[PDB]
Amino acid sequence: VLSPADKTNVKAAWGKVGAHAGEYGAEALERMFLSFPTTKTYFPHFDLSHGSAQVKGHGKKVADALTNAVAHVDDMPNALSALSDLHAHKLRVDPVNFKLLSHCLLVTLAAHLPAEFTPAVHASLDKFLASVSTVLTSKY
Amino acid sequence: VLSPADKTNVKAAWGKVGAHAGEYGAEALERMFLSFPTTKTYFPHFDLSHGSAQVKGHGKKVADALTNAVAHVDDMPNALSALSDLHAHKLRVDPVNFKLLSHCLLVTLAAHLPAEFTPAVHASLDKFLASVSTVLTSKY
Amino acid sequence: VHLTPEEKSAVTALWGKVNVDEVGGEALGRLLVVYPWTQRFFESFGDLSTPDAVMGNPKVKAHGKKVLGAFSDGLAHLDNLKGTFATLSELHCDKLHVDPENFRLLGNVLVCVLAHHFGKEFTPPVQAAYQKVVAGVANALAH
Amino acid sequence: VHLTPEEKSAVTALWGKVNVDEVGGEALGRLLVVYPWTQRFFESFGDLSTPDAVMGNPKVKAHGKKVLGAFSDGLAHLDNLKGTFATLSELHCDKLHVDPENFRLLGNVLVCVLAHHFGKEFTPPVQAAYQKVVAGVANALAH
Ligand code: HEM
Ligand code: HEM
Ligand code: HEM
Ligand code: HEM
Repeated sequence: VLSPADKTNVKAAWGKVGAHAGEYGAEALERMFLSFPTTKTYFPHFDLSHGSAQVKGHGKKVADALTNAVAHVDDMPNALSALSDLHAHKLRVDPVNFKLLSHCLLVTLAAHLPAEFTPAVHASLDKFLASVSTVLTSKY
Repeated sequence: VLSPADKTNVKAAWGKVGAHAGEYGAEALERMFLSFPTTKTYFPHFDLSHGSAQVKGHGKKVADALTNAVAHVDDMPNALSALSDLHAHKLRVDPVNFKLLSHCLLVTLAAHLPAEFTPAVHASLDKFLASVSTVLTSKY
Repeated sequence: VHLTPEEKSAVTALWGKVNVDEVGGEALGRLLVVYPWTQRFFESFGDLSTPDAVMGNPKVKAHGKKVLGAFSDGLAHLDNLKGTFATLSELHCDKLHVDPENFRLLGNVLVCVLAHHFGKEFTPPVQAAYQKVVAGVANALAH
Repeated sequence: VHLTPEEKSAVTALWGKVNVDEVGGEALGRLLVVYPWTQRFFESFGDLSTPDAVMGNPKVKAHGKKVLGAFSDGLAHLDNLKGTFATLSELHCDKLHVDPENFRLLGNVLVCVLAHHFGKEFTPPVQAAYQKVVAGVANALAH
């Protein structure tokens, strides 16, 4: 699915993102909620205002899931099984929303990593997120 | 990805389709070309008229690929690797077109298997074809 | 969207033969079975724990009639699908927050249901005509 | 599509700062790299065998300008995107047979390029406004 170069590229971007991972995940969430308001109905009990502690806390969770995915990139189905169960079965998250958040995660990296977000790395990150999304919708 | 019930359901539909497999594949192709004319540009050198020998011959190839996929349902990436290479790398088939042909394959089964195309079997066939499609676009 | 006269003929003739009490329910039901995330929008409908449960569910069947009602209204106004579905659009988009892709899926499920019901009669030309129709409805709903 | 005054303000201010000689090419280029099936539509453009090749390709850059030209024209006519993209629609749909989903992808790539170029300035509100715009263009093209 992912090439060795992809895996290399994704690892590199992760590395540069560093300890901002949580903050960037929260920003991606905000971007999604603002750009694609239909997504907000999955978070009725969240306060989704700017600077929300709940969005921040959640952004960190996302980021950590994604980090666990790159850390186990050759076995994402296994690594992400509980999250796949959660999203498809329990939350019944519409598969289209994964492309929306993936896009906002790309936008968020782009706006923060001038040097790292090259065309090649862009392509690798997109494939990485599509693979994560496939796993998280795989209980469909 | 596919449940045991899915695998059971897909096997059953295949069984009932029987030796019509080739003819049904050709019909699905025709349905796609008529319903979604953008798909025809992948077959510039085909004659795509009704009753075309080329569409018939090609429908059999499709059907045989799908049969090989159900026959090796627990290892479709391996079974379909050459076809994945062909579609993504060589033919550069737009991923959206796989959903179009999948839909027409469902329509074709529906129009031919009154008894077998139950809601449950419908759901299983859809998942089966989405999995085949994932593999065939996996060199993206 | 504009259907050719032959396209219009293909759609109209078949639609006359549609059991408007049932096909709607079969389509909605199948949508909920085939694309189970769509069940999130119908938690008030009761038992959706099995395919048989969904299909036999009186509320699914009842609601399917309304859908099909809207589709029939759509066929009657092919040249003004925008205005026709104006209110249903506000409902699904602004109150229900259904993603528009799901309109396309329901349209395609409907097509599968028509094929199931009419078999050979649901010819590739007839299908092509109906795909134009369900695409038009979906886009109208999505405005 | 209608942008609020603040939405319009967010789009307009940023777009004034866009290098119209370059951003188009970066967006088209990235599209061809990120979604390589799109390369099928540009076999006449020469070397597209590597990312560097695509990005440095003079024809990609040249053609990107026209795209961005059309996008700029789109921003100028938000209330008549339909009529504005009428001809480009016939071209891509009826002559080129590009699937409309690819318009959405190019729009989203453009957004990634704007984010890359403007960093922090490409705020979540600014992004939300641009998504409205690229959605409008895509749908206009798809008519
Ligand atoms: C694309 C990558 C995604 C990743 C990596 C991801 C990851 C996560 C994680 C780690 C959690 C916390 C689970 C827990 O605490 O047990 C979570 C919860 C959740 N996710 Fe996502 N998710 C993704 C996509 C989405 C999308 C697209 C949606 C819908 C728009 C969504 C909706 C939710 C909801 C509603 C919760 C539960 C929130 C709560 O009740 O606290 N997720 N996800
Ligand atoms: C969804 C399931 C699909 C299956 C199982 C499938 C299977 C096949 C098979 C078995 C072949 C023959 C390969 C060979 O002879 O070496 C083939 C060729 C081809 N396929 Fe498909 N395919 C699928 C989807 C698509 C789609 C969606 C498109 C584009 C609309 C497409 C376009 C083509 C083209 C252009 C060829 C080469 C035809 C030729 O030059 O003779 N395929 N496919
Ligand atoms: C694509 C074509 C569709 C049509 C023609 C359609 C039509 C309708 C109609 C006629 C109603 C009843 C309106 C009323 O009570 O006044 C309705 C309600 C509703 N629809 Fe659909 N719909 C479509 C797609 C969808 C999809 C895909 C979903 C969800 C996955 C959905 C979710 C709902 C919900 C939750 C209601 C609530 C009923 C109410 O509050 O009265 N719709 N729709
Ligand atoms: C989504 C927004 C898009 C815009 C605004 C746009 C705009 C344009 C413009 C302005 C031209 C030149 C027209 C002319 O020469 O008179 C063009 C040509 C072309 N476009 Fe795009 N386009 C879009 C999407 C796409 C996509 C996604 C593809 C393929 C994946 C594509 C494929 C082509 C091709 C093959 C040409 C040939 C140029 C020619 O024959 O002159 N377009 N487009």
